[PDB]
This record gives sequence, structure tokens and C-alpha cells, in this order.
Amino acid sequence: APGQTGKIADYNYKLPDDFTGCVIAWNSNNLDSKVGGNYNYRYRLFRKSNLKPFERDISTEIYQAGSKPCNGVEGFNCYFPLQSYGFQPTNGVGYQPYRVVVLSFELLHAPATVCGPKKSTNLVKNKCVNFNFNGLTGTGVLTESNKKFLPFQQFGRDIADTTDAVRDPQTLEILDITPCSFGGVSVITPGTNTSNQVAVLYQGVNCTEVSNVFQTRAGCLIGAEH
Amino acid sequence: NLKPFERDISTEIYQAGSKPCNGVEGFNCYFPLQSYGFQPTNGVGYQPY
Amino acid sequence: QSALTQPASVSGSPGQSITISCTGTSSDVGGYNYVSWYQQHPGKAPKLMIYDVSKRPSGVSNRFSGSKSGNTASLTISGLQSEDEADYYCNSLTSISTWVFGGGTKLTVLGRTVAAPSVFIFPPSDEQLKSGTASVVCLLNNFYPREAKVQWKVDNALQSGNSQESVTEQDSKDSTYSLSSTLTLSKADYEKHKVYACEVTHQGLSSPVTKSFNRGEC
Amino acid sequence: QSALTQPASVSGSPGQSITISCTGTSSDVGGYNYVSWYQQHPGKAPKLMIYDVSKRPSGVSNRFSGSKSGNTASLTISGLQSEDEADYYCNSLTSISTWVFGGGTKLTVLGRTVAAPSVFIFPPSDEQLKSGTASVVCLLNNFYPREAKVQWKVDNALQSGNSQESVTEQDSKDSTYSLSSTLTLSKADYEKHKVYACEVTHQGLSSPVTKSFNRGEC
Amino acid sequence: QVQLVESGGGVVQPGRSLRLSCAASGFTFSNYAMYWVRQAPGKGLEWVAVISYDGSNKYYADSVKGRFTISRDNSKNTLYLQMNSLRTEDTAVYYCASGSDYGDYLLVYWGQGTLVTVSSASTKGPSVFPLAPSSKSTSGGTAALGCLVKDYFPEPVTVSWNSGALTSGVHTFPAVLQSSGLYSLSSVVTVPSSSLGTQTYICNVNHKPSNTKVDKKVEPKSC
Amino acid sequence: QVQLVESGGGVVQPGRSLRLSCAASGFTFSNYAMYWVRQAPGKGLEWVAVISYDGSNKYYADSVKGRFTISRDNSKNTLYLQMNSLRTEDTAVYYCASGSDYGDYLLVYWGQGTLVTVSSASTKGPSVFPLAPSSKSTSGGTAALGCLVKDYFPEPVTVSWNSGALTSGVHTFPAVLQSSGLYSLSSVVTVPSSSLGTQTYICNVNHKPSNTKVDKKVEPKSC
Amino acid sequence: CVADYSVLYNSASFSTFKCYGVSPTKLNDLCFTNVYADSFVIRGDEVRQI
Repeated sequence: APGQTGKIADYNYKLPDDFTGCVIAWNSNNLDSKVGGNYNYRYRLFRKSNLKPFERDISTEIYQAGSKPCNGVEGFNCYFPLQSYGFQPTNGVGYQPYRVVVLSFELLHAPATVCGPKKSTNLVKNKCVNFNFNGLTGTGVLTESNKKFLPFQQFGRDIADTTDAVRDPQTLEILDITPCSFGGVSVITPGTNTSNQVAVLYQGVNCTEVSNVFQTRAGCLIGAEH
Repeated sequence: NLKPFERDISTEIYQAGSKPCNGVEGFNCYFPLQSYGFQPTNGVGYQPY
Repeated sequence: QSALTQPASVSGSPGQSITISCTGTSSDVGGYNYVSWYQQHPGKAPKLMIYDVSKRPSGVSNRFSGSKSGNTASLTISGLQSEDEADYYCNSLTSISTWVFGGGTKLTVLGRTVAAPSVFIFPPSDEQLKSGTASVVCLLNNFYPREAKVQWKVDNALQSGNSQESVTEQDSKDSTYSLSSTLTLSKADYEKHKVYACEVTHQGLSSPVTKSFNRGEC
Repeated sequence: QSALTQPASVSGSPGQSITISCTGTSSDVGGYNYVSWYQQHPGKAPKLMIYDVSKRPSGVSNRFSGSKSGNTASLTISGLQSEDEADYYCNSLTSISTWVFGGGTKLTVLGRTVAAPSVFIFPPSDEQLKSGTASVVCLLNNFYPREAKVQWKVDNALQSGNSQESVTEQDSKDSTYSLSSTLTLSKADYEKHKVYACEVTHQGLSSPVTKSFNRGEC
Repeated sequence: QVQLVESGGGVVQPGRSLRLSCAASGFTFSNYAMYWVRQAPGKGLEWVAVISYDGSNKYYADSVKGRFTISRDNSKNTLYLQMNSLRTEDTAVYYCASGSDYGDYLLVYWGQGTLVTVSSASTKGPSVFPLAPSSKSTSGGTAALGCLVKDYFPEPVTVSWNSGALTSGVHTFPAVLQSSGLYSLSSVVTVPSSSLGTQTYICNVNHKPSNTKVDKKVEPKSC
Repeated sequence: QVQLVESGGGVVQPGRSLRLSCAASGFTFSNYAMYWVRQAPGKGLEWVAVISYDGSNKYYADSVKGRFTISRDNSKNTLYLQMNSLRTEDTAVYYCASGSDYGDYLLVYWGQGTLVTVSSASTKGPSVFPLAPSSKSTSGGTAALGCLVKDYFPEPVTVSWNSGALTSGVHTFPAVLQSSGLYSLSSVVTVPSSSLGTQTYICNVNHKPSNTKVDKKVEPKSC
Repeated sequence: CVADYSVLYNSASFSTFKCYGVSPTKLNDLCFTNVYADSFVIRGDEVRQI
């Protein structure tokens, strides 16, 4: 698990402190415990220093555990660094062999190559929609782009470092992404002591997006006689 | 999986198989309830609480 | 190797569900989910039916199932068939790392109607009495099921130790069994007594059947 | 039935505290904590004294308590009273297949002084010799406590299987007991030997008491 | 008050069958396991059998399995022991017992007991023999004398001395079962050795199962 | 398909040594524990020994510990049992067996079994005796008759009737080992009681270990 | 009604007594708009799933 420590985490297999992925395990006692102990499986007992995330270490050279040198194969203060697991079937649970699979993930940077078993919809344009291209979700209006993406490029971004164009995975054409429109709504009135009449301004909104209707520059104004 | 504080009394036959199932029977179809075998001489952890 | 306890035999009709109970200790059955059950048909090697208390190997019938509670472990066979007519051995590992088998249970499936033995008794031959020995033979012929008893009486006194018994395999035409019991003596010990008898107990008999002779008439 | 090992009898004076022990198999008193204790007074049905280890049922006095260590359980009876004079049995499950009792321990509450037997022997009656048998009777009278014993001897050789005994209930007026021991034989088994005897062992005797005769006297 | 009440015990032939019954009150019988336990007179308890609350499951002692069968009726509140292929060694007081809320696996409540006497013996009247006083039956100026009551079945006999005129120092023992399968007992009296020959002593014996009565004089023998 | 195939079993003297061999195929022998288990004639399974996948660890039943030695050849795929100081109670069918991915500690696959006969008896031919028909072997118009084959070693003998011309109603019993250390069996046939004296009946007996053959006529006896 | 939870919490009977929005010592100070006791039997391993 990420952020853990102990002779497996420290010397054998380290997960990064922000691991994205799943850890999966099952007892393997029938496959991996042998009648006299299964010495096919061993673990690193000693290191000079703890290994980095996803470092692997095949080293078999003798470890030194004191101030004095050990210029040779054996001693009192120096050791062979790998020790076997005594996996006997008479071992209690917790002392039995577990097979482990760590599925470790990388999200979008390039377009994805591994995805879940979903199916694509048809593509619609000039309408406000939700979308999901290769796991890149959003909501917006899709338009055929005139942006000159180079052949390797998948997505396009504005000055704000926000997506404003995309490549469809199925047909390699480029779509401009525009946010579905929003604005302040303000109510205009002569005040209740004069009348319950009101007019309404959709601020910065075009009247096609929304009984008198009037396109001011302040927004679409509704319920006022020009 | 049931919602928090949902109670389900139904005894209708569960289907794990693709085939439809009836009465009390079918290939990969089962009565949805099982009894706890509460004998004395069961270990603590299998005893009733 | 302190064996697991088992019932000596069990029986049932075809289509019934029946159970065999093993028993051990906290060192073995109570210590591990490792209990294994071997079927053995007569005259051939064992085969594994259940392992790890309840798992089946591939190709074993789903009629066979297993269980454990405390120091006791169980096989169940549901919907009996003539292929179930076999010895069943429970087995376990131990914390000593020794393997222990049970005493073995024979399953007698009740595959035909009960039939009484034809009972016959043979004195020693004169050619055997001339050798200085005497063997008396009691034959129980074509009965069912297999389980019968023979008691030997000499001058009406019940004999012990001096007799042996053997049973045929099952008959292929009528599914019956036959049993030979033999009592053996010296010629001198045979000549001490006068009346020889075998008394037979079997399920098909309403009371025990005695066949007997007098040495002075033979 | 794998009977739990118990002492045959134990004793104490009123107001003393005593313990009865019970050793079982590792499957029986080892394993589960269900180990019960029962009391019975002579000739009537048992009463449950302790249910699970150490638990009294309702109406039982807090003079009764119990415990377990390894394969062995115990019943402690504090503050003895004459109402405690009973047989006490431990019991446990081996398994749901089998319950098992202990051999039963009699409790003696020491409410009176030791009394020695008056010891007597009866040679064969001639009327029984006329019917072809010989019963020799040895009488022990008004002794306490109950566990007196008799040895039967013929040409001074110790006898076995040829003899039997009866003992009184507790004497309703002085709380002692009496015993009739009996050797019994054919007339031929009276003729096979010359001298016939009984010899008595009890707590009230500084050494065993012998009564004897020769067949030529009798 | 919780009760169990028992019946079906008696004298019976070996190899035969007999049915014990036990009936329950003061508790919900169908909630608890029911048991049989036995006691050969003068021996410790032997568990015989058990049956589950619902009657679906049964267990037995190795001394009785296949010979005996346990069963129950949860509408009648009745428990049975069906005994088949009976043996002389099955001779015992049988008690039914039950679980309770203390634990189903306990023998909490017990019936009054019922006696089963498995015996090949026919009903027979006693022989009475004098336990003749002698130098070997005398100590400290007191002589023992008696009567041996022998070879009768079933129980009981009754005994008195000088038609009930002698009571001081009289003892009559509980019976013993002989290897023949017939009962026997001793009746005895202790008397001053100076009363031998000068006082007449008679035992008076009765056996109701055979309608037999005997009066026997006791006289000294020269041992 | 997995095979275990076995050799080296036979008749042997007490105090002697013998080596069993078990060749293996159809699985990676060197990856699994290998077992010996035995079965005395008409008795249950006894575990004898096990050896680890690499042969580094060995375990024995107390009945053979300090006598027997298990070993393996992971190049040839062969398992051995060296038996030393053989005792008459070592007389059994011996099976090798092996683990699998069901569990190394299971006896998943089994050899055909090989018989070992630890006996002091000399190779000896039978005595054959007629089981003569009589009133005591006749019922319902059918008579039984037979032969007793006695005091031979080792097994087997073989038996037929009227040179194999008689087969209906014939039974030949599996042999019994007598307290002498010699085998015996009976062979019998049922025939119409009207065929006695008018039909000849003969048992024909063979014992290959001693090169002995006997033909014995069976005639009525007046019991 | 008066719910004296001290009668529960001070009992030797309970193998488990876990509380998830309150501390069990304070239950004798609180007041509740309603309380539902939900009750059943389960196997002793499975008490940790409640």
C-alpha cells in the first residue's frame, strides 16, 4: 500500500506515495506451499538503503552489518541478502503464500490505449451535450474545427490552459468545444407599490438561446416594449 | 445490494444462469435463503450471536 | 499414527441421501481445512472424491459433498447409486506433519430384495481324520445382503477362536453373496466331543437356523 | 463410551471444603467448556449441579463451584453438610455424536466414629451338599465407614469368580453397615481341597481378620 | 412445575423388543432435545440416545446403535425408546431427560426412572438353607446364625424370624444376582452363644411372584 | 493422462530387505511431494512415508521410522521405498501416490498397488479333502458338495469342477490365512439331490508355486 | 420513556458495544426524537459486518 514501510515495502517492492491503481491478492497455499517448505520463493532481507517506488533489485552480493569489512562470502557481521519463505502447508494463515497482482495505472496524457467495455454513440454537432472522448468528459457545444492540429496532436487548449478542441477517436476530424451558454438573470420592475409588471434581462445572452423580445447589447431583454 | 435500512422478505427463486426459472428449481437457480447450522460444538465465530 | 474414527459401515436405498462421519483432534481435523475423502472400490487403488473439507476434483459427481464442525468431518452422498458401493476413507494432515487415515466405512447400497441363505454343514472327511486333523465346514449359499453371522456349537457349548470365515464377491446374475465358515480341531479334540453344529443369523431369517450332526452317525 | 476418569470415593467432616476431579480425553473435557456435574442420592434420578463449567442453575447453593484446566475439570464443595452424601458425576460432549459421563464419585460426610465389623463365617449346609453345591458365607456386622472388603481362600490360595457380596443400606439407628460375603462351589469343588476361609480388611481393623475351617470338621 | 413421567419398563425376554415411553409437562417439549440415559443398579450413568427438538436428527451410544431407536411426538409431548434385540446387559433403570434454556446440550430435567429387567429366567420360588451356627460363626460370646434364600426370580422376597417374635440383631440383605440368572439373599441374626441349643431359631420366608412361603429351623453344626 | 506404475513387491523372509519402485509420467514429478501408503489384506489404509519435491525432506510413520528409507530420482521420474528389517506386519499392498495443484499435501494420483508378503513359511503344496454330500448338506431337492483345499503357501491356488465342465452353482471362497502361517480355501457346488451317485463330481486343483496338481472325486456320506 | 443506557453499558453480558455518532458514556445525558432498536441473530464472525 502507498506510504507503508517494513522489509517488503523497504527492500523488495515500493508503491509511490500517490499510487493510482488497485492491489489484488489471494491465498495460494495449494499452488505454492510444499510438504517440506517451498524454497522457490525468497525475499530480500537486507539493503544499504530503502528502494525507490517501482525500483527492482536482483543484487545477490553480501551485505555488511557492522563497522569492520567483509571482503569475502561469509562472516559474523555480514550475510547473503535473500532469505527463503518456509511455505509448508502446516503453516497457519498469515504464514501461507499469497499471490499478489498490483494493477498500476497512468491516466490521459497521450490518448488512452486501455479503456473499459463501453460502446460509442453517434456524434451530434451545434447542440449543447455532455461528451466523453477517450475518458475526457465534459459538457459543451461541438463544432467542426478550422484549427490546424499536427498529425500527432489529440487535444487543443486556450490561453487559460483549458480544452477548446478535440479529435474524435473514430473519425480523426477536429471539433471546436464551446461552453454551453450562461448569464445573470435580472428582473426589472417599477416596484410593487406601482405595479406587479416586470421585464427580464438575460445578460450577455443572444435571444435565440432563451411577449416582447429585444436584443440589447446588455443581453436579451424580454417583456419590455422597445 | 440493498439500500440502508431496506428489509427484503422475498423467497422468489434467484437466477445466476441465463435461463428463466420456476417453482423451487433450475440450472444455476436457487432458493434465496440459507439456514445457519447452529449446533453446539461449533467454534466461537460459528456460534450464534 | 492414531487413526481418525469412522463408522464401520452405512447403508441406504438408491435415490436416498446418506452421510459418513469422520472424527479427529485439534491437531488434525479441528486444526486444518484439509480433510480429504477417498473412495476405494474392491480390489483396486483409492481415488480422491473430496478435499480441503468440501472441494471436488474435476470429473467427480456433484452427488458427493463434504463438511466439518469442531473435531468432526462429514461426507454426504445424495441420490445413492450402485457405483457408490465402496470403502470410503477420511484422511487429514496433522500439526506433527504426519498423515492420518480413518478406519474406513463400507457403503452397502440396498440394490435388491433380502434373500435367506441355503445352509449346509459338512463333517471332516475320513481322509482328513486319517491325517490327524478335523475341519468342519458350514456353507451359507446365495443370500442378500452381505451381512450374516455363524455361531459354532460343539456338545451345545459355544466355540471361539478355532473358526474362520470367508465370503464370495457379489454374484453377477442375482446379486447374492455366499459365506463359508470353517471350524478346525485336532483329531483327538474332535473325538473328545460328539455333536457338531453351526447356528446362522441373517436378516432374511425370522429366527436363527441350526445345521448339526453327531460324529457317531458320521 | 469413553467414561471420564474420577476417584471412586472422597470424604470430609462437616464445614470442611473438598474437591472431586474429572479427567477426560482432549476431545471431551479438553476442547469444549460444556462440562456439567450431577448429584444423585441413592435410588433416585440425578440433579444438575453445574452446567457449563463453573455455572450453577437456579436453586443450587453457592457451596458448589467448578473449574477446568487442560483435559481435566473439578467440582469444589465448600462447607460440607450431610445433605452432600451422594454420588457425583461429571459429564461432557465428545462431539454432538456422543455425550459421556464420569465413573461417579461417592461423597462421605464424616458424621460418626469408625466402627469395626463383628466377623463370622458359615461352612456349607448339609442340605445344600445333598443338592450338590456348597455356599460358604462370611458376615461382617455394624461397621463404619462403608468400604470394608473380604478375601476368600481355599487351601490358603486366593479365590476369584467363585464369590459374591451384599451390603446393607446405612443403619437407620446407628449409621453403620453390615456385609454378607459368599463363596459358592459344587460338591466336587468342596471335595477338591481341605481348608476353606474368609479374611476381612477394613479401616476399623489394625490387621485383617481371618475365619476358617477344614472340610473334615464340616 | 416442569415434569417428565416414564413407563414401559418391566421383566422381558433376551432377543425381544420393548418400548419405553416418557411424557412431558410444564415446558414447550418441541423446543428442546430429548435424551435417554441408563443406570444398571449400583453402577454409574450411561448415556443411551438423543433426539433433536424437531425430531429430524438422532444420536446413540455405541452399546445400543441399530438395536435401539429413539423417536418423539411433539403433538403428544411424548418421547420413546424402541428397544430391539435386547440383552441381559441392557438391564437398567432408564431415565428420559431434556435440554432447557440453560443449554440444549444439558440434561436439565429428568424423569422418575423406569426399570427394565432383561432376563431368560422363568418365575421360580426360593430354596431356603440354614446358616448353621458354629465355632467359626461365633466371637466374643455372640454367635451369628441365619438363612440363605437362594435361586428365585423375579424380585422381591420378604423374611422374618420366629414369626416376627425375634427382631434384635436381625439383618436382611439386599439381593444379589447369580451367574445362573437367579436371585439370592441372606437373612441373619446375632444371639448370645449360651442360647445355642437352648433356644429354637426359625426363619420365615415369602415370595409373592410364585405364591411361595417357607419356614426353616436353624440348628448348630460341629465346625 | 497421469500414470504411476509400480514394481518390486513379492514374497520375502522376516528380518530381510526389499526395494519398491514407482515410475511416474504425465506430470512434472519433481514439482510434487510423493507418498507411500499401504493396506494389509482386508484392512484400511496406513500412511507409510512422504518425500519432498526436491527430496530434501522426508517423513515416516512410527511403524516404519528407523527402518524404511524413501528416495527419488527427479531425472528418471522414479520414486523408491527401501524397506529394511521387514516384519510380518509389513505384509500389505503398497501404493505410491502424489500431490498436484489441488494441494501438494493431497494424495491426488495413485499407482496400481504392489503386494509385499513378509512370511517365514516354506513353499508348500495343498492337501485336498472332499466335502462329501449328506442329509446335512441337502435341502428342497438340492444337495451341496465341495472340496476343502488346506495348508499351502504362498497364494494362489486355482480350482475348477469336472475339468471345467461344471460351472453353474459353483462358488470358490477367497483364501484364509491359518494360525500356522498357511493358506486354506473351500470350493463348493449345488446340484439336484437326484444326481448324487448317478453323476460323478470332481474338483480339479492347481498350485503353480509348488508345481502341484490334484483331481479329487467327491462321493456321498451317510450322515 | 426513560432510556437508562447505563443498565446496558455496565452489563457484563455484551461482547460488542460500538457507537458511531455519540460516545457510550454520554448516552445518559442525551435526548432523542426517536429510537429504533433493530434485532436479529447472526453467526459470530459476521458481527463485524454490522
